[PDB]
Parts: sequence; C-alpha cells; structure tokens
Amino acid sequence: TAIFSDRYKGQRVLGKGSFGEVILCKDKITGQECAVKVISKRQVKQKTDKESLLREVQLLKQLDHPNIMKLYEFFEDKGYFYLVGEVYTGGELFDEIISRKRFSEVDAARIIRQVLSGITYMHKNKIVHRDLKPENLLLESKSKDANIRIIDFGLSTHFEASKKMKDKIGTAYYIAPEVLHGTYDEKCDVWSTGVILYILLSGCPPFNGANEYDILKKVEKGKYTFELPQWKKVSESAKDLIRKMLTYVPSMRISARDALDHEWIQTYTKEQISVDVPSLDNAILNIRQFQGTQKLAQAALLYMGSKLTSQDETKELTAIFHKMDKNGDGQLDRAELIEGYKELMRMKGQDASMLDASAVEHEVDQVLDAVDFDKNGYIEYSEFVTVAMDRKTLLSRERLERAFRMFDSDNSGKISSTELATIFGVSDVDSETWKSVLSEVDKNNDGEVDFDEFQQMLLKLCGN
Ligand SMILES: CC(C)(C)n1nc(-c2ccc3ccccc3n2)c(C(N)=O)c1N
Repeated sequence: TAIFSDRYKGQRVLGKGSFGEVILCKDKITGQECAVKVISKRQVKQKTDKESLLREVQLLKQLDHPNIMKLYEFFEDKGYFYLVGEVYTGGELFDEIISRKRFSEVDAARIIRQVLSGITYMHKNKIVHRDLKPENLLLESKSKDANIRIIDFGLSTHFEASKKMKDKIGTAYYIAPEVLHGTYDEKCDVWSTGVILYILLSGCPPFNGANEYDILKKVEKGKYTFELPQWKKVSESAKDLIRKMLTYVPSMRISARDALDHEWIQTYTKEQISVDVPSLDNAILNIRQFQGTQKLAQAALLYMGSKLTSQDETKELTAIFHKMDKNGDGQLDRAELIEGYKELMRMKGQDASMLDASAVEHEVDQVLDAVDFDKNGYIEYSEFVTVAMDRKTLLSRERLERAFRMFDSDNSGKISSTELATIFGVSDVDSETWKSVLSEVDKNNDGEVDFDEFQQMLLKLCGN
C-alpha cells in the first residue's frame, strides 16, 4: 500500500467542499503542488463497494479535458480517502462574475459552452456529476480569460452526500426533478446546467422559495417562467436553449452534446460578431445579491458549527490533560501537550489539516510561541487549551464578519428583518425560532440588527 503522507506534505487549507476538506499539498520530492480532497470515512458513507470505487478512480485518472479537474492520485487508509488533483487558483465562477462591471450574453455563452464541453466529454465516458452547481465551477487562474474546471465529477456515485444544512446550502436550486424521485441518468447534468444558465442571464433561480423544502416543491413541479423584466433584454435563442435544458421528462431534454450545437451557443461564442450585445446590468446585481446571501447563510452555519465543535474539543482536551497531569499541579511539558493533542485528533478526526505528526507538532509550537512569553519545561495546560481553540475558530468568526460586511453592500452597518428572513430561510432556521432569539438579544429592536446583535443571535441558536 502507498501512504499519502509519505509522498505529500500539507501546506495550507484551501477550503471545504462536498465530502470534505481540500488541502493544498506538496510532493516531498518533486515539489509538485496539488489540491487534495480528504474524505473522512466516518462522516461520509460509501454507496458502492471498494472494487467499484477503485475502477472509477482508475478511469478518472486517464481522462483529460480542459474543463474537467484533473485527478492525479488516489489513496486510502484506515480513516480516509485522499483524492489528489490539480490545484486551481481563480476561485468560484460566481465570485469572479460579481467583481465585473459588464456581463453580456457573449460572456454567458462562453461560460456555458465550457461547461457543456466538459459535461459532453464526461457523459461519453459514462460519468455523471449529479450535483452540478456554481460552486463546482472553478476558474483555472485569476486571469480574466481563465478556463472553467468542473470539480467533483463522479464522486456522487460513490459517496453519500451530507444531510447537514451547512453542507447542502444552495443544493436545492440545481438538482433535477428525476434525482429527487430516484430514477436518473446523465440528463440530470443538462438540467443543472440549464438552471445555471437561467441564473447567468437573469440573476435569479428559476425555482425559488423561502426554505429548502419550498424550493424542492417548485423543482418537483417543474414550472418556471421568463416574466422577470430583465428577460426582455435576452435573446429568444437563449430562452430556447433554456427550455430545452429545463425539459421535465429526461428522454425529451436536450443532450449536452446537442446543446453545444444549439443556435445560441453557435451565435454568441463567435469571438468577433457583436450583432447586438448589451450588458445585463440587472442580472449582475441580482447575482451579487444572490451570492452575498448564500455566502452569509453558509458562514452563519459554519460559525455555529465551529462554536459547537469548540465546546466539544475544549472539554475533551481539558479532560485529556487533566488525566495526563499526574502531579495535579496543572502543568505539562511539550511532549505531553503534543501527546494529548494527538490523542484528541485520534478521537476528533475533523482535522484534515493535521495530516501527520509533523502537522501537530507545528500547531502545538504555534501555540507555545503564542503563550505570550516562554518558560520551557512546565506549561499551564489551561491556557494552551484556550489559545489552541481560539485558533481553530478564527477562520470561521473572521469569515462571519467578512460575509456580513459583504452582504451589507450599502455599508449601512445593519441588516433588516426582511433580510434576516431571507438569510435564515436559506440557512433553514425556523422563523419562530430566530425571532424569539432576537427578542432576547435586544428587547427594543426596530427591525434591524448590527453585526454584534446578529452574532449574538447565532450564539443563542447554537445553545449558547
Ligand atoms: C477550496 C476549493 C475552492 C473548494 N477547491 N476545491 C478543489 C477541489 C475540489 C474537489 C476535488 C476532488 C478531488 C481532488 C481535488 C479536489 N479539489 C480545488 C482545487 N482542486 O483547486 C479547490 N480550489
């Protein structure tokens, strides 16, 4: 057996995706950088058997297309799967789109042509994505002209998706109705693409509602419309492609390959001809609102989740250190701190950033440096615990504030109760529950909260 950490060292965390964390890693010999998705066997159940997973992996490694993330290697130990792929640095498509001041049907067609081209290739090799959405579209690099790379093609077949809301935010909008009912094939990827296109040209989901379940009720019915004012600025051709992608009965829905030949793709991807090409201003602003809402809901859930974890780990670490403290004096040396923190990791296993003993020792050392000023030999286990854990939550509280500021586009310092309803609907926190909480934070509020109040609401909503 090949051992992942014998070949790769973790450099830093890139982000969190479907099925687990993605870590930027480096080959210890060749210096090659790679993005490694680390799938925790305890958090993510397998749908297929080992034999079937190894065959898919072997096939995925041999496929190459400019719009599909490249998979290089695959490893498995006792606790995890490690999927080693190429690293891309351009970020999510929609986060790039919202930074633009101009965006036209030509831009949307360039985008969707890449996606269809990647999908067409994968379907020829009988691989289905199933969970296609804007988050799965990454830009190769931060350059303006960057290609799209679809991530996670094929994983849904072998791993069961999380039922935690923090993991399924913005999933409901894109799922094909046949996937909900159980009989699906590769045409589900065209539907998801169709939803994405609708969003690109209007900035609003064709199937929408106040919570995950209302969205699904709309998807399952299959009915949508083009009556938004900003569709008047959109070519008839584009709407026609959309109708064909969003056709309810999958045998009647256009194939990926045929969608590539559609008049709209043929017309608006000719690099020269701007026969009539206005900028879709309302769309871009709707997308910016959509995206800020999604990101703030997501950051709010991860904030709560991080706060629940830190309650768990603080108490567990303290009990581990307490038992290691044979003196009873409350002190421990470095190796013991390392030993208990590893004992924590052995139990916790939510920390893919700590891929080997080398990772642990350095985290401990960051904290021993952090104990303000240093006496070597006898360390107050109590303070190390506070600092180790504050460290763990940083990314998530800091991210929460950032996302609040980004959602507050007029810099008003506040979010309205109408806005709270939209955020909490997307986060799937019941309506009665969040108002009761507000009422307790600020008994006099007048339909808006500042950042501190919102944060206090989140703490109450996770039992603090
Ligand atoms: C941190 C975010 C933006 C969510 N991310 N995710 C990936 C990614 C996503 C899925 C992967 C599956 C197998 C191997 C590598 C994978 N890498 C990835 C990448 N490969 O560059 C990247 N930048």
